[PDB]
Amino acid sequence: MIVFVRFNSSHGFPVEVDSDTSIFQLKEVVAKRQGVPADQLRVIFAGKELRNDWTVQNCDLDQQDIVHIVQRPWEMNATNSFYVYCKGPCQRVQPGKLRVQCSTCRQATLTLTQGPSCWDDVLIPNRMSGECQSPHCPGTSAEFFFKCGAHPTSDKETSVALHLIATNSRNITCITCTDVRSPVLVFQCNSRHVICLDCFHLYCVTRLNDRQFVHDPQLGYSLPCVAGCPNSLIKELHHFRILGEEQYNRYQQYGAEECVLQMGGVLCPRPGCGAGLLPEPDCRKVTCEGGNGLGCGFAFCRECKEAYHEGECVDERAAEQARWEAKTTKPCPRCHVPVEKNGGCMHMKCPQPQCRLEWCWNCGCEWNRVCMGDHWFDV
Amino acid sequence: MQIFVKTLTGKTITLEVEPSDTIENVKAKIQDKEGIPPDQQRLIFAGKQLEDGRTLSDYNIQKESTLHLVLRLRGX
Ligand SMILES: [Cl-]
Ligand SMILES: [Zn+2]
Ligand SMILES: [Zn+2]
Ligand SMILES: [Zn+2]
Ligand SMILES: [Zn+2]
Ligand SMILES: [Zn+2]
Ligand SMILES: [Zn+2]
Ligand SMILES: [Zn+2]
Ligand SMILES: [Zn+2]
Repeated sequence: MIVFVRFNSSHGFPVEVDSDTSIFQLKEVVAKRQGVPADQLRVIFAGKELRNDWTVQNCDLDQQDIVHIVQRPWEMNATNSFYVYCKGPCQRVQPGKLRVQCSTCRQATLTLTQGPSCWDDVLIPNRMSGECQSPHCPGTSAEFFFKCGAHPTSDKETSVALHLIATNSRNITCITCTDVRSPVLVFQCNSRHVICLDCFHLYCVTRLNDRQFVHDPQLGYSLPCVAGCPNSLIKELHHFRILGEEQYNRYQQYGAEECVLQMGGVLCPRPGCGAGLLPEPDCRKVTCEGGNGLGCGFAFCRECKEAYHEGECVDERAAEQARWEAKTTKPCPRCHVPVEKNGGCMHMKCPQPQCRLEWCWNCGCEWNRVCMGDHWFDV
Repeated sequence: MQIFVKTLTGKTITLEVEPSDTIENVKAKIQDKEGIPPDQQRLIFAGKQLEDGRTLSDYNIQKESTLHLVLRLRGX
């Protein structure tokens, strides 16, 4: 029996197995074909991970079916609202530090009118107002940037905030594996479905091999919620850097390829070329002209893609559990008078005239640069 | 900062750039290296066509990130 395997490619290759071949044995076949260790392989068939004790027949794997193989090796402490993608030395998703500077002088002199209460305040530029404490500077707006907090960082050594990743504080089970892991990726679907980073890798890699990522011209190439929820495409596309450099570059390559096509061009059909060509609205002749790159330099029919001629050619239950949201007061740390918290900003100001303590809602300490940096606002 | 520009052909162009540099400036920096007029050039980042008036910060393109180069051909 021939089953088709996709292993980091949309190009499936055939594999010979029998009805009684176990998934442990299927993994051994693929391991031998790619020169890879079998223990590091995960078998994904139509969304579900196939376990080692099941046989080909049990998994309803008929003649000429597509399986995926994804290689995967098996007050006191800080609270982190922000996660970043550190490109080095970390080369991974790490908790980060939120920072401010003036839009004008680009210095840490801009004192805010009020603090951020959500991601929109720190992600949309010039949404927050303040006053630059430097004398000769008419700085009215703030500029927020992020830094990896795992090591000591340089001024210009910034990192993209991965606003989806949150530390799993409420111990929410993952939509796919139903386990409690941290951090998690939280989707922007109405149910705010939560997926652990391992399941997320499996979802992206298999979807990439299937060419089942979505193209939106105003966004690019992305994926919605695992559950398929409408209006849930990942907006900040650096989230895919979680997949590691090799998968990310492949995602970027497939995305550019989908972009070309969505624009009506073509990809050069010659072996090993594939140049992104944009012929004029009314053209049947397309020339892969490069001389350097995109040098081929083939002339083909936009239709048949041969040399230019003249004539014609999820579990409902698991999803219910995996939701971000599915007691109102805290006392001031000095006067012990309870204060109701309005919005997401962590900077509390006691309204007690004898007190007026500025404190962190989260930590219950007086307001400082560490609390601003680690968690100015809650998630 | 350094950025890369890759054709789907496999050609990699090395550019020296700033996050404030527009796509128009980036297209100009490609012409200064490869002699490709910017009206022929079309840049893509993460599957999104980059517009001339926007900057590198606006698409969040980082130090050592790659853009895809695709070409409008006439005459185509
Ligand atoms: Cl669950
Ligand atoms: Zn780091
Ligand atoms: Zn200023
Ligand atoms: Zn999971
Ligand atoms: Zn969802
Ligand atoms: Zn070609
Ligand atoms: Zn034809
Ligand atoms: Zn108080
Ligand atoms: Zn705090």
